[PDB]
This record gives sequence, structure tokens and C-alpha cells, in this order.
Amino acid sequence: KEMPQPKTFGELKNLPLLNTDKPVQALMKIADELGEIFKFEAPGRVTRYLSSQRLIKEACDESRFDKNLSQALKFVRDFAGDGLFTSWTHEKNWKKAHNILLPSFSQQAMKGYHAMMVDIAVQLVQKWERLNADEHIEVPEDMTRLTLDTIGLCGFNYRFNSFYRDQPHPFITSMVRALDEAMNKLNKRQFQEDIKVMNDLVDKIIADRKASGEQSDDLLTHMLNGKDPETGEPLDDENIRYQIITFLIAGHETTSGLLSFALYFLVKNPHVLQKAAEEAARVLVDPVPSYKQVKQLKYVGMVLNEALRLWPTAPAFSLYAKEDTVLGGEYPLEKGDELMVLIPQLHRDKTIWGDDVEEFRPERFENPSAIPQHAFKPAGNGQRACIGQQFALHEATLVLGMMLKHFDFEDHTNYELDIKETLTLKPEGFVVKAKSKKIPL
Amino acid sequence: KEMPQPKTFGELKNLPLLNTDKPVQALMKIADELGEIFKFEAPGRVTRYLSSQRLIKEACDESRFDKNLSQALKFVRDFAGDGLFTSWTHEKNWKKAHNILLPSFSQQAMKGYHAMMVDIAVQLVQKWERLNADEHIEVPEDMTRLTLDTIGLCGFNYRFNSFYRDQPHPFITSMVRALDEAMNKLYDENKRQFQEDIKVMNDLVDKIIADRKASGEQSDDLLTHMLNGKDPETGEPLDDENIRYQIITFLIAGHETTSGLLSFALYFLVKNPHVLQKAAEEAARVLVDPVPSYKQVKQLKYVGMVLNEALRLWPTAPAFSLYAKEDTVLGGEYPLEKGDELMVLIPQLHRDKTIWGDDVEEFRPERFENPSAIPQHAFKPAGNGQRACIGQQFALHEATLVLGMMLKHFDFEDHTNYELDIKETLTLKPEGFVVKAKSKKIPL
Ligand code: HEM
Ligand code: HEM
Repeated sequence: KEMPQPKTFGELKNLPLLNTDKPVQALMKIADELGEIFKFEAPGRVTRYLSSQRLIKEACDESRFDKNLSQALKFVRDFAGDGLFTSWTHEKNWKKAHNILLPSFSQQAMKGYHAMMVDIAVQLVQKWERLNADEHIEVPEDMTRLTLDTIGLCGFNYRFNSFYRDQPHPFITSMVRALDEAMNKLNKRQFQEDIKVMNDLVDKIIADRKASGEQSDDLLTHMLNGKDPETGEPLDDENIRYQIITFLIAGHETTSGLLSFALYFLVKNPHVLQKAAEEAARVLVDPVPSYKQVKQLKYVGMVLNEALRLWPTAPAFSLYAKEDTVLGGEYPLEKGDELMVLIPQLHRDKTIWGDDVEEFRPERFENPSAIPQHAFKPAGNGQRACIGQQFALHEATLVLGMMLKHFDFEDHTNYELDIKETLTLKPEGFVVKAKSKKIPL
Repeated sequence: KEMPQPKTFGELKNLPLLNTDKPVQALMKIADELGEIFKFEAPGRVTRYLSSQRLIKEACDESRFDKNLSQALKFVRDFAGDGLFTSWTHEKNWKKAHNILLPSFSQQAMKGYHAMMVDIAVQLVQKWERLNADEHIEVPEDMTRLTLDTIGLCGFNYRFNSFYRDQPHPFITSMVRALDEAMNKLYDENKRQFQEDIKVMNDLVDKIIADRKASGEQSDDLLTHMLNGKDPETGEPLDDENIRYQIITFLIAGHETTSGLLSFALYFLVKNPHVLQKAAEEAARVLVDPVPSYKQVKQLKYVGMVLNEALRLWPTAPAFSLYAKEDTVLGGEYPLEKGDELMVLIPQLHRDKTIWGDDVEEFRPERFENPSAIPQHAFKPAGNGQRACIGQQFALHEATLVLGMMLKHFDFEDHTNYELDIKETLTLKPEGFVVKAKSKKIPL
């Protein structure tokens, strides 16, 4: 009944324990030591970190707990505003935007984003095809170039052309500078300038599209044409801007991290790589993969789910108790008390996954119906789960499938995993050499 | 712009594509080929079948579309008359009965029907408790015995005593034969028999109304409510003949839709043993008294989710008809003229993958864990708007109660490895579904 709590530093409470470049990995070690629930305090704040499926399934009951705007989300809200990710569930724009955008993020909707995803995918594979013998690839760097550009094209038909440059388009620079500044807060002049660079570009694109009247296959067209069936209202131009900035912020790094971690696990487990590469060869028989072919990349999808099991790229999400309640028959909580779900620990719960939790075994996802409810939560929970989850997996399955069709990979530095933490996780410094199989592209 | 339509074969039009006694299932396969809307013609008519949530939301706009009496409903009107189910919305009795009966069908009103539901539910349990080792249960048959008797007791305090008989009470025999004849019409002896079945139904129900009025007895049934209610709008009460039509209508409209729901839920539970275990775990944790209380039925959350998921896959009154009130454009692409008919294909609506995900055929009650998050007009087992099922709270309270008791008292075996066979009439049901129950020996 008494909750464990790690070391306290007087009036600093537990804050000093997170004065580190890798706070989630430090919290996982605290979960290692204290078990399924621990208390964590900062000067005027309290949170309880949950690690076991037993307690997390109760936390995921939406009649009892709702998404909380953590301090990180409040700082990201200075530029993400009231877009989906940084809104309270009871804010009117959360509901409006959710009802309008849901159907445009469905698996069926991926069919209309497929060609633009392929356009950027092909640009990445062609870059690697064109490398000389004395060169290597910087994985996370190229995966981020890919994901940013794909979200810019599918989101608002805008080309960042990140594969044509050494220094990123100026929006990307301000966006990543903006996000790092908000994560560092856990400058002001630079922060305000970076907000303006983001709003100026996105506002201009929205004003240009409304002027032309053109209809394309992007999310902006859907937002300009959508009407919330409940209120009957469309989103205004400011909120559309925040949704756009939000797709980029929430989707670019989580998705590039997944691709980087999946390639990492594959070069470290050659037998799994070979099985995934043999599926890619059999399925992707055309020089341009089709939507239906990506859907048949089943083992590739299993590789991606297992990479997400071990290193879910948006690793913690925050909840608040809606009313007074008791968690797991043991821990009484009051209305408003906050819970943090530590996804990487949930995904290491030996009572669900077996004792081999640290092993990379995509075969765990062979039968998706066997995974207990709330045991696997890389996309968060319920109505506040990631709306971009079908987009992210289609993109990553498409791209990983193409990589495996076209190249053999070498882990030429015997890379040592070093997980860098920002809003998201990624394998910093991960580099490979790819040798082309010379297959038509 | 042009409406999709299946191949036409000269003067037979699209009729050769429905050479079946299971047209909704056949129609769902055409929706799978042609999409969210298709026109369907036969020499006699023209209708448009709608399957996506996006166009069904527009068809559900009551200022543009209203309930159409299909031909089945017109044939059923010969014995259901101007009861709520077979009336046009503009008929005076529709609006008077609607206003008067709404408060007797609310959730709150279920509190007063609860004891009578419990009465018939205990008889079903006792029947199954008393079977010998070598026996099995006919599911839709017993479920239909239960619903008819529950509707009879709660509707007009009449006991059909279906669990005491091999052959139903004469009223039931006549009602079900009258219904069958109505659907089969979609013959001189059929006609004479149909007039005899109408007289059996009317004579009994008229006699019971008259006995009630002559005694002044006040009971907990819908008949008392209709004898004493007055429409707040016109200030008038229902007359005796209309009261007879609503009693027949409750039985017609409620018996097989509700029995079909229970049968399909038990079918999905025995084909999905992990779900059945989770549901039975809730029934054991919640139903701690000898017989369930109203409050206990309301706390059977997972049991209600199982029932909703069964209604998502196989909505037991699967299609409803609408007519355009005025000229209008549907979905910004399809112009309709006043009077044009639409059919809502409920099971196909319920498989719209943009709403529910790609896994639409799976039985997963957890899809209903947070009802408020299901998109508007995505789940429509009770029809739409002011013409929606007035008996919906009654049917869900009954089913939740009965399935909760089933799961409390017995373990179930799908001893024939039953192959799902969906018979279509006015409703759906798993024809021939059979099971063995093993008592948990928990006394009532
Ligand atoms: C593998 C990649 C991804 C992962 C692991 C991921 C993870 C998550 C998680 C854990 C949440 C919930 C956060 C919370 O509870 O506070 C979330 C929400 C969200 N994500 Fe993703 N995400 C991914 C990709 C994307 C993409 C590609 C997009 C957009 C194109 C996107 C847009 C969003 C949005 C808009 C929300 C908020 C939804 C709402 O609350 O209504 N994400 N994501
Ligand atoms: C799960 C069981 C049930 C289902 C799936 C169901 C379904 C429906 C549907 C879809 C409609 C609309 C028909 C149309 O638009 O043509 C309807 C109407 C109706 N149902 Fe139900 N029903 C069920 C149970 C009941 C019960 C138990 C009763 C009575 C005790 C009942 C009585 C009625 C009546 C009177 C109407 C006509 C309402 C009006 O138009 O004013 N139903 N039902």
C-alpha cells in the first residue's frame, strides 16, 4: 500500500535524478529497482510511474483516467497550440479536429497517401544507390530526412527537399530548434523567431491553397473541406496551421526513430534480416511498390512491432485520475492525480512476454490476437491514442521493405547502441554500409 | 456522379443477382464489390443501398429523409395496423402513440419491468437446469420462447406459458404464421388462414383490453400505461383498437429481433472461449444475489459490450427503408428526387473499415468499451431518430439480464461445432444453433 520512491534531494525532491541526458533510461532503471509503481516528485509536482501490465490496463480505462497535458506537452503547446496532440480531451477543438481527421488517418486513407510516400521513399533508396564504395549511411539522419519530407508532402503538399541539401530547409531548422528549446526547459528571442518561421510558412501555404481552389491528396485539403459532424463546424485557419505543425512534430521523429531502431535490430540479428529480406524480394515484384504489396509485408510489419516493443519511440504518456479511485486494489488516488505510463517497461513485463524480453524476436507478433489487451502500447491509449499510427506503419513498412529488397547491409563499425533522448528516442550515431543488389527501382 | 449499379440482364434488371432467401447477405457482397452506394432495380422497383457511415449520416438527417414503409412492412400492416412500427410518420396515431409510449420505454421505466423479466428469465434457467445429461438446447427456439413470454407479461400481463408446451399458445401460432405469410407474399388457403390468424390475434388482445377496463386492475405492464396515458400534444389517449395494434406490434417487433440477439451473442461466445470466460467472470463477480437486481444488470458492462458487438456484426432487423422528403443531392454527388427510396444496409454500415479498422469480421467486445467515442451514426442497430426502435432499452435490459444469468449458471459447449447459418425473414437468426449447457450448480 506504501508506494516506493527513489532518492530525494531535500527541496529538489526527486528532480535531480532526471538531471541527465537520458531520463527515460534512468527511470527504467528506477522501475527495475522499485517494481511496477513508484512515486516521483518535483518541487510543486507529483507523478506515479507505472511499469506493469496489471496496473497499466487499469490506467487505460477511460471512465477512470484521461490524457494529461504533461509539462513537456505544455511547452510543446507554445508552437503546437490546440492541435490534437497538445489539447485537453474536453477542449472543443480536440473533439472537432478528432472527428474531422479520424477518417483521413484510417488504413483505407493510406491508399491516397501511398504515391507521395513512394515518391519520398524512392528518393531515399536512390540516394543510397548513388553512394560510392568509400561511403556509409547516417541512419537516423536519412530516416528523419525521409519522414519530414513525407509528412510535408502528404500533410500539405509542400516539398522540403531534404535530399537536395546539407542544411535543412529553414522551417525544419526552426522546428527542431523550437522542439529542443521546449525539451530543454523541463533562447526566448530565438524561440519566438522559430515560432514565426513555422507559422509564417504554414499560414502562407494555407492562404495559397484557399486562393487557388486546388484539391490534392493531402491532409490540408481534407481539413479545408471537412465539417465536424457534431458541431457542424469546419476547423478555422489557425487550428489547421496547428494540426500541420503537429503532424510534423509528433510524426517525424517517432517514425524515423522506429526505422532506425528496426534497421539496428536487423543488422544485429542477421537471421531475422534474411527472413525479412526474403519476404521483401518475394512480395515487392515491381520497381514501384503498390499499396497492396506493402500490406503483404507481414514479417516486415512484425519486425517493426518488435522494434517498437523494445524501444517505443514516444516512450511515456501521462494520465490524470478523473475521480478519486483505487489503483490495482492497493493505491488510492485523488481526482487529478497524475500517472505516467513507462512504455519500455510495460513492454518488458515478463508476466506477459516471457523471460526473454530483451531478445529481438519478431515471431512474438505472429498472432496479434494472442497479445493481451493493454500489453503493447507504442501508440498510447484509447481516443487519445496516436491518430497517425496507420500512417507511420505504412510509411515504415513501405520503406523498410524497399531497403531490404534493394540492398545488403553491413554493420561496419560494430555499432554500440547509444540511445539519445529528446521528445523521442533514437539510436544516435547508427551508421551502416549498404551494398546494392542492383534491382530495378 | 452516376450511381454505381450491378449488371442488368435485359427486363429482369438486377433481379437474377438476388436468387436467394438470404438477400441481405447477398447484398453485402454486392456492396463489397461496388462500394458505399449502389442502385438496385427489379422489374417492379428501384432502390439505393447505402453502406458507408458518411452517406448514412446524411440519410439520417430527418429534415431530408423519413421512414418509408417497405412492402414487408405494408404486408405486416394487415395485422399490425397503425401500431408504431407499420405507421407512416405523418399518421396521427404514430405521433400520439410515440408521445404517449416514450416514457414507458425509457431506461427509468425498465425498473418497473425488471421483476417480470426476472420471472421469465428464471423459467429459462430452470428449464436448462432440469435437462438430463444426454440433452441439448435449441438456442433461438428457447430464446424466442423467452422473449415472447417476457413481452407478453410486461406488455399486457398475459402468460403464454411457452416453457410448459411443445406447441405454442394459439395466439403465438397465429402471430408467427401471419408474419410468415406476410414475408412469403414478398393461395386461397393462405388467404383464408391469414384472415383466421388475424381474428385469433384481435379477439384475444381485444378481450384482454376489455377485461382490464372492466376490472379497473392497475398493473406494471404497458397496457396499464396505454389505458391511462394521454398525449401531451393533442390531449387525447389512444383508442382501444390502436392499443390492440401496439400490443401486437410489441410482440412482432420485439420477439425475434431480441431472441436473435441473444442467440448470436451465445454463438459468438462459444466460438470465442476467451471472451466467454471474461463475460462469465463478470457475471460471477456482479450477480451475487439469488436473482439479479435492476442495479446489478446495469453493472454488467462487459455483457452489454458483448451484446453490442453481436449487434454490430449481425443487427437483427438488418435493413431499414427511407424516402427523400424533397429533391436533394446525396453526398454532393447523387441527385435524388422527392419520393426516391434508400435502404440502409446495417450490417455493411457496421463493417465500414474507415470507422472500425480493417478487422471488421472479428468478434471483439472491447470495441464498445467507450461508447461516447464511437463516431456519430456509425452504430445503428436500432434504426434512426424519431423512428428508431422504441423498444431498445427494453431489448438491452432483457438481453443483458438473460445472458448475465446464462453465464452465471452454466458452462457452454458447442458440441456440434455449429456452422453459422443465417436465416433471413423480417429478422436474422442463427438457424439450428444448438449447445449443451453444464450447470455450475448455483442455486436461484
Ligand atoms: C512510429 C511512430 C509513432 C509513434 C510511436 C507515435 C506515438 C504516439 C503516442 C504514444 C501518442 C500519445 C501521446 C499521449 O498520450 O500524450 C501519439 C499521439 C499522436 N500522434 Fe503519434 N506516433 C507516431 C507517429 C505519428 C505520425 C506519423 C503522426 C502524424 C502524421 C502522429 C501524430 C499524432 C497525433 C496528432 C497525436 C495526438 C492524437 C490525439 O490525442 O488526438 N504520430 N503518438
Ligand atoms: C435487439 C432487439 C431489437 C432490435 C435490433 C430492434 C430494431 C429495430 C429497428 C432497426 C427499428 C426501426 C425500423 C425501421 O426503420 O423501419 C425498430 C423499430 C421499432 N421497434 Fe425494435 N428492435 C429490437 C427490439 C424491440 C423490442 C423489445 C420492442 C418492443 C418491446 C421493439 C419495438 C419496436 C417498435 C414499436 C418500433 C417502431 C418505432 C417507431 O417507428 O415509432 N423493438 N426496431
